[PDB]
Amino acid sequence: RPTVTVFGADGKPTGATEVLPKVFSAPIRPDIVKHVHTGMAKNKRQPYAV
Amino acid sequence: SNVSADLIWEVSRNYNSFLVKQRTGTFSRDALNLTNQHSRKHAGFVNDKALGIVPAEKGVKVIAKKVKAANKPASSLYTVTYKSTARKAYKAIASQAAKHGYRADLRQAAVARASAILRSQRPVKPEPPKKLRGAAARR
Amino acid sequence: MKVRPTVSSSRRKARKAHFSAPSSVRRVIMSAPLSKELREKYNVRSIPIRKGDEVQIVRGAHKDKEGKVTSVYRLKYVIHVERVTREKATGQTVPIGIHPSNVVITKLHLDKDRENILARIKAGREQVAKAKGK
Amino acid sequence: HFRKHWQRRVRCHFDQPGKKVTRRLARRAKAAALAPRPVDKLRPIVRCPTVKYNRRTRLGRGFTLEELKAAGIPRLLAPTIGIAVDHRRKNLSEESLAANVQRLKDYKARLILFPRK
Amino acid sequence: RKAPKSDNVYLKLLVKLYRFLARRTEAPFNKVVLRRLFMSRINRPPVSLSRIARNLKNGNEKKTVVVVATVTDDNRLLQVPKMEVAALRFTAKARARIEAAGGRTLTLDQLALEKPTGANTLLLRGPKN
Amino acid sequence: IKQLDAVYESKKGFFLPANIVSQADLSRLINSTEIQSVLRAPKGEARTKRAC
RNA sequence: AAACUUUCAACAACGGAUCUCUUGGUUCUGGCAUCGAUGAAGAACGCAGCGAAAUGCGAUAAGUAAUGUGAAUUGCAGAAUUCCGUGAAUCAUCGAAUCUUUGAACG
RNA sequence: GGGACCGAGGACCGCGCUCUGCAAGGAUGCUGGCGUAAUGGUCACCAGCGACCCGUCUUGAAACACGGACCAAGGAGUCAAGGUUUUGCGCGAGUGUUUGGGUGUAAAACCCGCACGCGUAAGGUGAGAGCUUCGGCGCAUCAUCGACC
RNA sequence: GGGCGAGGCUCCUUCUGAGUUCCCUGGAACGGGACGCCACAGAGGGUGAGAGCCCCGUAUAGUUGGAAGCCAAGCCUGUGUAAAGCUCCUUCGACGAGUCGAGUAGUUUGGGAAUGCUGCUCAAAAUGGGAGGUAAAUUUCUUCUAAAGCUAAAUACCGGCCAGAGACCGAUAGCGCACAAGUAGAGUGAUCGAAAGAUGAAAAGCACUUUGAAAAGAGGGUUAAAUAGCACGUGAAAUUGUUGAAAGGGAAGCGCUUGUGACCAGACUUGCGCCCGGCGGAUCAUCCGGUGUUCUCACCGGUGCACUCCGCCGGGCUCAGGCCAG
Repeated sequence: RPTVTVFGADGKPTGATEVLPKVFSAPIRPDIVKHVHTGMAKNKRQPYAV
Repeated sequence: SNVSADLIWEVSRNYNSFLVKQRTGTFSRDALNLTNQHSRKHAGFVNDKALGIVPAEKGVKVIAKKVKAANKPASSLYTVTYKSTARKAYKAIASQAAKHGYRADLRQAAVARASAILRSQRPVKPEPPKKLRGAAARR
Repeated sequence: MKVRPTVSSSRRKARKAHFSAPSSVRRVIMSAPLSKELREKYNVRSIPIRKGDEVQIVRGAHKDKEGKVTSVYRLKYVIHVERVTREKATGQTVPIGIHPSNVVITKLHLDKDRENILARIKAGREQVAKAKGK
Repeated sequence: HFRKHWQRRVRCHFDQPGKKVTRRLARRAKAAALAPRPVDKLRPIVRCPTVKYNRRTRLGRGFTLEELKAAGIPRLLAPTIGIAVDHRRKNLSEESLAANVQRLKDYKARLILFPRK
Repeated sequence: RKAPKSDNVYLKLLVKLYRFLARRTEAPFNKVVLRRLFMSRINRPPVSLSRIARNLKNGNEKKTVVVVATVTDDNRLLQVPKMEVAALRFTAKARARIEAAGGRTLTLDQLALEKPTGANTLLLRGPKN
Repeated sequence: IKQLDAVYESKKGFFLPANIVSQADLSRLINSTEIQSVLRAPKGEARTKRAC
């Protein structure tokens, strides 16, 4: 499993090392994102009517 | 894996933050783009191996991707500044692009980009005075 | 960012309240900053303008003109500094409306009420300065 | 199926999240008044009537007087210590009596009862 | 069809891979797989574990099972034999049941690497009706 | 980062999706020894000389 | 050739489109429960130094008392405020008053 | 032998011939004037030839009939519910969080305990895509003989 | 069991961060550049043009005074053979009438076992009455108690007192009404019912002179602007005046192609490369060390102090260069 380095408050590596949490290997599907994002952005709207 | 140059092109072919679209053609503002044209050949950020040339104070500044540091942006660019003669800059850039199998297709494009930057750094000739014609000349 | 539900971010309501404010509210809106010497003397940043004060204009066509306040015209959100005037066609001089935000108070008209005003602002400023300090 | 004047009787639930916040605040108000007490009342376990649902149990309205006496809880004190009482329900079987008596003894084990004054 | 109706990026890569294979090989296997990647979902019915188990009963064992569809699970099958199945998609239960038996699950791009010409392959389709 | 494994292990009725392709690098697949050994000889070039 | 008719251009007219703006509308959500014989809602007439309307008030009449703030109002004219003060203000708040003719309207 | 119109392509590759080469898979070579309104373009006009006023409606078709003084702005297949077909997406013998409850940076986003809606609880022969160790194996589907309820 | 009750919660109310630092344009910086600061506050608004730090406010914790409700640590007391919960039993145990119900008429419901209601005729019962289950052998069994009454909460809300918002409309739109709009006005009356926003940052709303009876005009002036003068931001078209050009023997307008006249956009101005000469400068080749990488390619520093390398200038030559042609 790949790993990722941890950085401190000064920007230098601290020697700590963590494992990539398995969600960054998920398929990248922009078509799913567009479909899901389109609906989720509509869920904030307020009604308008004459 | 799930991520490759082919995938990034598919995700980013139709829209990018670097994309400039007009009626006469499509350009790209990518710093690792030698011809500033939108294509898989020339999309530097898409490709694992790519080149880019930017002007310096005198000469050219060539940046190449490091394949073993794709996930470390601060240490992902191999940067060389060429401030010697133009011919020596062309020799290094072309060898940088073709002598080891690092984008030999970009050899001609890279040398041309270096030439344009060096030409653009040359002093500018003063333009000739404008000449009026016909009705404008008679008034 | 606004948090309290009683606060409103509406442009329509803010402009309505500002232009329809009563005289007492307009006095607060017509405040002016205090000079640097007065800041280190009273530990006070700003104070509502009034008639007796002496101000120095720091914004507008009147670059660095000094004078005493003559009128606080709260109906149009302007003050009248002395000798800051323009002549009409007839040659009669009329005052030029200067906004309090464009001036700085150099000398302060002092009375028991305004010493109370300055003391209350100082009390809050020193309270949080020590609260933040320790 | 719009043969009547449906347009004048159409209810839109645009206050669904607003009413939820109102309901959550009302529950918080009860906890504010009854600070250590729970905001609900203990309710018995009952069996659904129909043969379709008789294999499943749920919560009833209140405890029967017989099963309240078997637990050892007086009638007049039960509504006062947070127990619902139903004078209409009958036991009719030892199974319902035992289940709710055991429920009451479990409630008594977890109870903290303060002195009156 | 020239461009698939789907917006899946990975499906486009599969089409591009098999378009190259169909042009540069004489295997009719690659042309069938390419043409099935183009068609719609209703034209790609699911293939169940029961149906694939039937079709390798006689002598088609130790072969590669290829369906351009989704592979589903069937509760009627009690025992699942070891098999080599390559498909567009697998369900969570069907994939687990195949792996529990001892078989292996492949994608269509892995099939291209292992069997670029469809050698020793059993190609099936789901019930249209 | 540590919690990111736990949050996706707790979503009910959801597992991390399985992609329809295993390798996304087309250049590696096409230019592999397995594919190239079984290909036919090329039938032409990118640009063809026009005869007449 | 001019005049007249027509076309275009510049300038100028007629008219108020376009752009820009908005103390307005419209829709949704939240907290709360408060008209009247102790005379309501509505109608009328009066009241300002200079006011027709709108607005405010009722012969104490563009208002009185009390509380707070703290130096105005302003279109003009006239008074202020001593500012080291029960105190300006077409100020805000508001628990006390005045409150013409009618109107459920009641000699 | 005398005219006219045209010069598409852009390293090589070919067919060939009369081979130090060529008229053979598409124009080169030499020269002159000018280098600016000169070519070219836009307007207005004259000239030669050409050319019914739009729309609607009726009809096989015309014709009649109706609308048209001019300009600016506005101006007409939308929303909701219920069915249904096709495309994309998710999960798939299951699927649907959003009545409701729990968090929240508060009408968003995140999470889900119990019900509930819709659906679900094995042959012979001939063709036949595709594999083949060349002996054969045979998807889907159709035809026929079946088997079961 | 009664009476005080510190104090507390809710709501109003006082106060609480940081640039008006330098330069440029500008009538005016709130714009551009530079150098800073605050931030539990970079929501919003104003200030002469896009302001976190000029001003009001904004955020969090406090802090000043007040209002009315409710809670409440504690402190005084209590009282009368006073009230209350249960347990047991050789004693008792009252439960709603012109109301159910039957008949009939109208109406109503998905509901003639009348689904409910109402009117009329008759008019009850007490191991009673109502409803339901059931072929199960008789109408067994189940479940309630009508004709008296009270009660918060979850639910509705185009109205009342406010408050917060919007992928809404932007003055023929949005409510009829952004304005002294249910107004002006019409009708005997019930009722009907409009049009109508914008000078400028600031009136600084043109002193004064002159012509005119005056309305106004012209100078002069304010302003960044009067190409902003209250017939006031910007100011299209229809329609009209003047000036400039042109055409016109009973229509004009439209298509193709020249010509005339007026008016114009391009293109070009030279680049490249060789051979000499005058230079001005050491990023010439090589080698050494360090570093970076694509592990063999580079870059820095040194050596290389001149038939090598880089830029300029003065000549010669080649090639490529615009338009129309032979």
